[PDB]
Amino acid sequence: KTIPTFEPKESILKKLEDIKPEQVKKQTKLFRIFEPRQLPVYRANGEKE
Amino acid sequence: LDNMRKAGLTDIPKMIQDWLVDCSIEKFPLMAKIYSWSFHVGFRKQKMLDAALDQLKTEYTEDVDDEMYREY
Repeated sequence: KTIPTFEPKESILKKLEDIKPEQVKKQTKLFRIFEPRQLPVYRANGEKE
Repeated sequence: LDNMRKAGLTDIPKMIQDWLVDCSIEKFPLMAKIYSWSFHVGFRKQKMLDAALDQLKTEYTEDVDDEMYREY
């Protein structure tokens, strides 16, 4: 038969004896937010160079 | 008292009928006499499936209020 589920709102509590320190953050690539790109160019009349 | 007259009991529902006019403690051991004598009919020995069918077949729904189950 069916039984309805019931998920209570709970968290995971730890004692003070085991709280691990956080990992040391180091980076492996440069922080890039811009990249180059090859676009065509047009002259003053409207034609393509 | 009208379910006890379909079964055929016609003189046990006359003592409860004649006690309700007074509602007195001085005639109440007559009303506990009938409650004590009813257990001497006998045991209801049945098959195990036939006596555990209304117990093990229930209707569980999700239309309860979940706000009342968090406090419970």
